[PDB]
Amino acid sequence: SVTCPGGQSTSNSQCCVWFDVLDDLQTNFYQGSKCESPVRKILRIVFHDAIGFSPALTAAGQFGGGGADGSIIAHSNIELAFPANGGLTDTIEALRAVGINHGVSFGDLIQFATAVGMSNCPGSPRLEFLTGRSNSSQPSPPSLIPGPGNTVTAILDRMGDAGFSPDEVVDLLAAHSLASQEGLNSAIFRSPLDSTPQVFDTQFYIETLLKGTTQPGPSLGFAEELSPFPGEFRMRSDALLARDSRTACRWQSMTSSNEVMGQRYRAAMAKMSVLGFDRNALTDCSDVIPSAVSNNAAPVIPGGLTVDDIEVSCPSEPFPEIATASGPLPSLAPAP
Ligand code: HEM
Ligand SMILES: *[C@@H]1O[C@H](CO)[C@@H](O[C@@H]2O[C@H](CO)[C@@H](O)[C@H](O)[C@H]2NC(C)=O)[C@H](O)[C@H]1NC(C)=O
Ligand SMILES: *[C@H]1O[C@H](CO)[C@@H](O)[C@H](O)[C@@H]1O
Ligand SMILES: [Ca+2]
Ligand SMILES: [Ca+2]
Repeated sequence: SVTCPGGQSTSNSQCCVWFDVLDDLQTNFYQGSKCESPVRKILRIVFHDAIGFSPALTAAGQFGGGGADGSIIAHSNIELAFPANGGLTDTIEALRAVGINHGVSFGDLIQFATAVGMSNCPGSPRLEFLTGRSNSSQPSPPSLIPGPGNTVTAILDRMGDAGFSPDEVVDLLAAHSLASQEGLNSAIFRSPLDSTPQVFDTQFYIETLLKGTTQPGPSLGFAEELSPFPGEFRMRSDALLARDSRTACRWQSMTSSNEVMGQRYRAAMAKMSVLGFDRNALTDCSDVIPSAVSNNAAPVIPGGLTVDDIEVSCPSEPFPEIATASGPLPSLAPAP
């Protein structure tokens, strides 16, 4: 409809500024449209920006947080002191500069960079992108980000307050398909959470269900559990959620279909993206977000393990027929 200066066809002139933000992020922040540490850090940031939203605090006479409001950037001095916000300041500063240079709100930028980053990762769905969130924010209250040592009850209660059902918690955790740790165990920096940290696929759900046999580092870090093979890190929250009766059937249903996983994640991310906002007051610029390269690989149980190594935790559904591989066990390289 609208033609931006660049030749760029879009739905609304409010989308035109985002083509320049796209180019900048793809060249610079993403270092040539790659799916590496910048994407992974941005996914932590989108979650930790949005989840600072608590109707229970509002109901108890207190500021509950503004949700997807960019507060993690605007008020980084306060929020990057939270336990869950370590290892993010360098990324936050990069985003701060992009936001100021292009004159876009910090809340919108985080959501945009999320959709753009996802688009660089094979197999990703096309995330929605809406523009118009006010740049104004107050600091998030403390203690709103679920931690990897939290019980399943605590995680579901916190996520629940923010607005997510147990299914949607599982759906949002598909981001751990593009993931490593740096801050839990300093001896195995960027140890992946799944065997394909640069492919948005079901491997995370499969591999967290394997029997824990392996200590990847010389000692355990915070909230670390045994993993199924060298190089892979397993955090306690993921281990527990995979196995808990409240989340295990959804977890298991993610294992065989990249396509259903992507749909569910897209829907949950759309919901998360507007905590603290009315989506109907925003402008849809989803057309700025390109599709990702498709992922042609099939789900697999790695390394000669079989379904007998899966701790099947959904008591009503058989484990899906998933291909196995040759041994021996893999050793995961650090995520790039
Ligand atoms: C039950 C809730 C969740 C908990 C307890 C949790 C916990 C963690 C922790 C402890 C790390 C490791 C950070 C480090 O040491 O470097 C991690 C990494 C990561 N998380 Fe989560 N997370 C959760 C949900 C999510 C959600 C909803 C998203 C985003 C949609 C997300 C995206 C990621 C990504 C992409 C990484 C990898 C970062 C990297 O490779 O640098 N997480 N998460
Ligand atoms: C969004 O609000 C933040 C906070 O007021 C603004 O960030 C400041 O921007 C000025 C001017 O560019 C910089 O000198 C400060 O370093 C920034 N402070 C912080 C904490 O980042 C930002 O400019 C506002 N963005 C828009 C589009 O208005
Ligand atoms: C096996 O090999 C990988 C590197 O190829 C390591 O990342 C892992 O910790 C294990 O030594
Ligand atoms: Ca926030
Ligand atoms: Ca993966």
